[PDB]
Amino acid sequence: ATIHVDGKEYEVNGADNLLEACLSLGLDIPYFCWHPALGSVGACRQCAVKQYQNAEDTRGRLVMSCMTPASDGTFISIDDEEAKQFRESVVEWLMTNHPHDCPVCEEGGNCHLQDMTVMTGHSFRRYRFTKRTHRNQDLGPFISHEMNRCIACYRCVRYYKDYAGGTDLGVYGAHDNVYFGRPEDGTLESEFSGNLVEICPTGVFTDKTHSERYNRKWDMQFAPSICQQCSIGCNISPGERYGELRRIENRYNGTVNHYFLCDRGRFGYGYVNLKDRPRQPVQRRGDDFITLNAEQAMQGAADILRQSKKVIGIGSPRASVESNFALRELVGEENFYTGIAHGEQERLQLALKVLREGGIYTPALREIESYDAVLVLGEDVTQTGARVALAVRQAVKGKAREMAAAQKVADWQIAAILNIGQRAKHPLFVTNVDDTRLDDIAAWTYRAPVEDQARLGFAIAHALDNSAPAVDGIEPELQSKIDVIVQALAGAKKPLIISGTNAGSLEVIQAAANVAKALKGRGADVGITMIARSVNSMGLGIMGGGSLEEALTELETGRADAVVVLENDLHRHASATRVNAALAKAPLVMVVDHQRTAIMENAHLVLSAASFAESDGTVINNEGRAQRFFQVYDPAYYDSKTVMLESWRWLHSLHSTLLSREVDWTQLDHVIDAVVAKIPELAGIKDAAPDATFRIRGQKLAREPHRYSGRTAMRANISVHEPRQPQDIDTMFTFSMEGNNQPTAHRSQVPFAWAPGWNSPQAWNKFQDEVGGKLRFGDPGVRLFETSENGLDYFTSVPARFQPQDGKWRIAPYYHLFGSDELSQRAPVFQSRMPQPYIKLNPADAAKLGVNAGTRVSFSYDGNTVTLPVEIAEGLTAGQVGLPMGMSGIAPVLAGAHLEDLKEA
Amino acid sequence: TDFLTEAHLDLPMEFESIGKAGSRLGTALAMAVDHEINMVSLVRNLEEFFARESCGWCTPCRDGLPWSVKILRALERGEGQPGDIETLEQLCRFLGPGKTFCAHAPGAVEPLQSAIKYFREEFEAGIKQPFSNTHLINGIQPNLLK
Amino acid sequence: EPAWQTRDHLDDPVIGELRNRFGPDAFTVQATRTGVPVVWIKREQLLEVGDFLKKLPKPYVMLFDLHGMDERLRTHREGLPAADFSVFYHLISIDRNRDIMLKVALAENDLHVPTFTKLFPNANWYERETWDLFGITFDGHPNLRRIMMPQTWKGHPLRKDYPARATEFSPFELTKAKQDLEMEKPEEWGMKRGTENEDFMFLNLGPNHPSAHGAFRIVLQLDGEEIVDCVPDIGYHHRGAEKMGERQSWHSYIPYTDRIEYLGGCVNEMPYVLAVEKLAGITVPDRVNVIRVMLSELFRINSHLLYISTFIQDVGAMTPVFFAFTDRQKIYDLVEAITGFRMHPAWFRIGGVAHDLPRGWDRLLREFLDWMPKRLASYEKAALQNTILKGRSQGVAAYGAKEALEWGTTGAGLRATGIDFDVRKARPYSGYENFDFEIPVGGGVSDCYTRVMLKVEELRQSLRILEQCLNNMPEGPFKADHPLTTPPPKERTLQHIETLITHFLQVSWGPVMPANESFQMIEATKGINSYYLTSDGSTMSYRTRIRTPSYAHLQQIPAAIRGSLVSDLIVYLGSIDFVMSDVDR
Ligand code: SF4
Ligand code: SF4
Ligand code: SF4
Ligand code: SF4
Ligand code: FES
Ligand SMILES: [Ca+2]
Repeated sequence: ATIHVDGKEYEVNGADNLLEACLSLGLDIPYFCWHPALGSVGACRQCAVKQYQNAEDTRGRLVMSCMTPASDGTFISIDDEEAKQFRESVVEWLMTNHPHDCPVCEEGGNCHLQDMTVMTGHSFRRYRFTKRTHRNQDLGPFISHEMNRCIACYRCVRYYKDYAGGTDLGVYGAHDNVYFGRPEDGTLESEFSGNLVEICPTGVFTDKTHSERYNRKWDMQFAPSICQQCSIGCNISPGERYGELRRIENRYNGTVNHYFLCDRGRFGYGYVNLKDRPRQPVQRRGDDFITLNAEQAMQGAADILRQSKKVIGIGSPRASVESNFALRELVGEENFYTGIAHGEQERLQLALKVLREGGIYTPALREIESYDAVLVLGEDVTQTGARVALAVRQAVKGKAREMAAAQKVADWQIAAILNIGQRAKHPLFVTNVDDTRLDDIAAWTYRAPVEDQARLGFAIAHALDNSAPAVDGIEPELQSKIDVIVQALAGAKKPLIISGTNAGSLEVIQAAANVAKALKGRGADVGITMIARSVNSMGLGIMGGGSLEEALTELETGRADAVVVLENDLHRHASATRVNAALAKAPLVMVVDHQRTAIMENAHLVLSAASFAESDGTVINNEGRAQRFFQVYDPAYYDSKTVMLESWRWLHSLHSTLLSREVDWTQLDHVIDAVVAKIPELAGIKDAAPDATFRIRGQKLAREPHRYSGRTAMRANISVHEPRQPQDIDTMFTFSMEGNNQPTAHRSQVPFAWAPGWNSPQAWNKFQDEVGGKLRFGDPGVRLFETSENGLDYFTSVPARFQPQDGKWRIAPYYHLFGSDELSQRAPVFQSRMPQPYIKLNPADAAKLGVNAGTRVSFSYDGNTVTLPVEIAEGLTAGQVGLPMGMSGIAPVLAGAHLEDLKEA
Repeated sequence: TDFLTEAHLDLPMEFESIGKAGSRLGTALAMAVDHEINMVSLVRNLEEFFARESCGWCTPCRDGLPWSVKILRALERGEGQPGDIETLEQLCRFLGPGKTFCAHAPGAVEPLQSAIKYFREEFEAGIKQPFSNTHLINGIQPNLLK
Repeated sequence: EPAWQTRDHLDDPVIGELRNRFGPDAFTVQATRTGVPVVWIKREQLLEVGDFLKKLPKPYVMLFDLHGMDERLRTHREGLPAADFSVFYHLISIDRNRDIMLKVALAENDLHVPTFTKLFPNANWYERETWDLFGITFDGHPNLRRIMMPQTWKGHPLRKDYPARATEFSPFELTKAKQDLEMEKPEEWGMKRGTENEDFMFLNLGPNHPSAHGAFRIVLQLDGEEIVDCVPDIGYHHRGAEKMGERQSWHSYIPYTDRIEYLGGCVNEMPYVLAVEKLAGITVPDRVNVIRVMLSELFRINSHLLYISTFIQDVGAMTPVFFAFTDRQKIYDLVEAITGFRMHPAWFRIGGVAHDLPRGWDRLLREFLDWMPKRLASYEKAALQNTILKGRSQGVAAYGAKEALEWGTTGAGLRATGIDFDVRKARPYSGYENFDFEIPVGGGVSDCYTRVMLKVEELRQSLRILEQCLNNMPEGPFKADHPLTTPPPKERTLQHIETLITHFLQVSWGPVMPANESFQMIEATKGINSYYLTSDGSTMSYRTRIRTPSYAHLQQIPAAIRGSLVSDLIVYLGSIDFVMSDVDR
């Protein structure tokens, strides 16, 4: 199209509204109620521009730019006096009841309302009457509530209800007494309640975890990183102050996690600030855990490895590509073992084979929202890959969007979208051992054991295409439901099959692969998504290695007398007794870790590794996209005796000391080159981010904002002499003010969004090419593998029915967003949000044992009896028993396994 | 709807006839205000009804009708200050058809602008004290604006 | 029309003359808020344009400024030629009372500009500073070496890709530079005749000095007592003020403007806040102008008292320094009452001053106005009419109007030559039109004694301005009614949410100046001071250029001292009224 803004010609998209078209061009228009993801409602009355009918018009007409489409030849004015007077008046009306709270408000310096008050030029108050006040509700441990600061812009209710699909946040009252919150006191039950701290333009919803140890946005040292709490790999901005990780802000990625994270990845960062973490290397001599610096620890470790007959290495899916590869070089690729069990590794390798050899295009997380039918097989998406569940909700509302678009309604008229789309929505068929959080919008939910879920998928694949292996033993009404699912998937333009490794069944993955292949063979634009468990599970699968059982047999037989455990607690993937016995038999245990685990008591040496906040590296997400995360802060800047190095740095210097008897603290780009030389299937991680020589017109990228304060006084209590600015030889970033964070800088790794006049999270509008689109100069991250030309073949191994045998109980995994990822359970703010460990039972099974709800029953697995209180699950099937995966004592490896001696305590 | 005077009484009740008369036909159920009822209290009650019964969706009506209500409350008690009638005109100009989300607020401030246009002398009688928005802070010299 | 409006100055006669001479497509006129016509000239035509402006019927006789600009990080460059770097030349025509700003665009690979020293001889130090801080090489320069940093310095500090903060102190660098000092060849400095007459004695006059003007070094070559050649080595007072201007906000840079000429104070604050108000669109009220003029005149009297006392001490009389410092203590009592600080008050603000005047300032001003003139007459009769002082001063280091124009000499040295050019009259700023004061001028020779007597007369006129200000007091605000007045008035901040929001964002992120270019030129205590500010639309200055007169005066030091004595050199240094912070900044 063509618009005339103050006489200047501009070329914009004709389908866009005028506010987003003018914001894409860099023009500044105040706005509150419009969000790029939530659509438009036109409440705040802030985006007024004067539109003219033709080229020569004097009076014009004041119009709302978030309702006005950017049609061809549209003449508007922004800076003329009438529009500025109206926008200043609207800001003034918002400022009548606003509390005098900016010094004691967590949004100060990060406030959209402050930015728009300053931008409109309104600074003189002529209101002398009283201001309305509101009582503050309790929203739980994550979100702090303060309703005095609200401007009634309706963004919270729009996001939480329409977008996030929540049910316990609403607007109450009329006129100026509108109240936004829950009907009563309680925790916000949505898994994406944390995004309200960025959706809300004011300080109504604030980060309570940040509020405990609060600092302003200009004082925060930011870095671009990847969230380490599940396999989705949402881009984040961890920001620190005074040596502790303070906040996790959302980092815009137009491909993955544009405006939204989940609650686990926003509030589960508290394990970094734990005081029991190893900070210096520790050697156990006799029973004395003495403390070394880096050099003597490396020398002694290299010696004690040098007179050992065989050294094995147990990596982890928590660790990065570089650290696992450095361990692989240290011990040799024959003696390198992945830290996961055999069944988990089999499921992970099958998921990788489906992704990179199945011939079906795996979609990006932003691209999930543009699919017409979703079949989720076996994966509890909301509890394991929650952001994928949010994107699935968007794809389900896509039917209402399409129905509105068929009747001359644009995509930003979300009110008309919901008016036309009353209750019609895209088909969603979720399958699990119990009820999920997607069942409120799902067209069908199938509660069945994982064998029966796999059989459902196999029957769907056979009904879609007769070349798939058939299933015998389908009940007729279940067959009618298969026909309904097949009719929904066949009529869809873009179907999407979502599975993963969390179900604990290979056959569900095989069934999802066969459904995707059958839909591909009909000519549909089918996509397949696979949810892995940990942050770098796909990278560990691509790198490969032996399973944990092989390493345990090597330690127990005596062929290996030296074990190097990299960032693995070893109890989540194997039984505790076997791991403890194997590590007790081994005369040399060396744990390279950043979290105090149970295996460090048996460890002979502990290398204090760094977490994601104090290290760089590359992680591969569930879609196969390599993503680089950078160090946020130097740990030794505040505590000089802290020796907390990168895991790959520790292992590379250990290998160098073992070989040539000197320490070699390498550079990250050297390890990247070693990975892309030794491992050609990981050769794409070089393009994930540019190397340390990357500059923007000669200068590096600044970690901290321009107004970083206190630099001559933040360490003055230790010494009045200012220390060294920490030098970053690994990355293109600097630990200082002196860098570049321009929105027009030719770069993709943006540490934080800030623009002059835009201090809120709305500065991402300045950092994007067009608002709500991609990051300018491309989104960061690169896919490792392309879609294969030829696919796989149909998996003929159709599993049998689940037969409940007496005395044996099938463990059904019940994942929790707060409690399954180990590092998140380490966080102290998650210990109040997580539920108490309850064992889930069928009513028929509870009647058979004669136990009621809440009774403590004991069960013995691997020779250890543990007691749990019983919760009655109606959606479970008979012969199964529900257990919470990931909690203390209940490893996620227990999923899909039998359980013995289920009796009342 | 807008208030009208005795000069507008000799005018037929149609749609277009009241269209250029500066008012609306409405429901054609008129109400007469005599000399005993002061227009300040009447406009205060009208705006109080239109503010407590507004829907509160969009910013200008929701956050400006209470401002006009408080201004009229001050003018009732004689606590008006210089900068109140101009505030009423600015609010009415910024509350026109399409300036708000719907037409409830233009109908809300039609009586306000009508009583301003025809009975401005009854509203200026409520302005008695000078404009004092700030209070003196001991230790800080105020900026004497001119 | 506001005085801060963005103008292109296409109606200026110089633009029409350039169009008629070089053609309508030889240059690009930029619309700025500097108040001067800014013309982008091609690099090859720079010398031709300089000669054409030098040979006009009313020529541009003074090169006011010459420096560089790193344009790589500048985003808002609409209507501008493509430049990674640029070199700007500010030229002044006194006869027209006009000035032009030529700008030469460059590229990152070819940073080679023709030298300007053949047209204006005072371009030598400016081009040495531009090469030192920006790496821009000037072809044809006679001696293009570093002037602010040591010769063994890696990098050019004013480039955008240079780390502004201090690097770590190392004792090895200290020992290496001490070795350089101990083993510190009269050929690398441009000197000739390395003791060819068997009497060419070499001495070092600095760098440490028993004087308040600062620290700097001159290497003197003498035939007996006669100076034959002198190479001044400056940069012993470099503080990175412009690099700090790129590192502080628009509001938190005012203390750094205070220490540019540390005897000036509010006089140094004045052009910076006026230029930021040009960038912000702020027209301050008349009471603000009156207050700022009062404090500028008080600090001018303070600086002139220090200069006269220092000159009299340099000649040899040691009592008037004690008496003039007692008078300076009276001025400091008044300034302490008004602002709360003696020498660096940091009191001017964007859009006004920090606080209102305290209740009782007029009593101290009346005390000082009664105290001062009798002491001034005592100073004159006791030392300034002494014939020994006159013999030490008169006819020593003299120059005419041509030498003052060709070296960019401004202030008392310029007006001692008969050139009646004062900024407070020629280009009146901050309400100086409302005060009745005279401009003292010389007879045509700028001696040491003539400059000292002109500074005495300037002190008398500043006292007259203070009397006229004390008699007539306007009443009103001490801060402007603009949304960009930084900070807002304090009581409204303490009890109004809009004012609190504006204060919160202005004192933390900074005020956002829209992307423009501003320039303010004022009459400093020591000459003509100027702030040239480029905003990229951010809360910090994209470029801060400070032109100081002491730079030009120290560049004129070798031109007027050849063939004189060392005592004449000491008297000349004492009679310039310079400080080393002004030169090096
Ligand atoms: S929400 Fe914004 S405007 Fe309101 S008190 Fe907080 S920082 Fe100030
Ligand atoms: S609570 Fe926040 S997001 Fe919700 S209406 Fe109020 S200002 Fe808007
Ligand atoms: S969905 Fe996974 S990767 Fe994304 S924020 Fe949540 S825990 Fe982190
Ligand atoms: S003008 Fe209408 S939509 Fe707006 S708040 Fe008032 S009653 Fe509601
Ligand atoms: S952004 Fe358009 S009215 Fe709210
Ligand atoms: Ca690092």
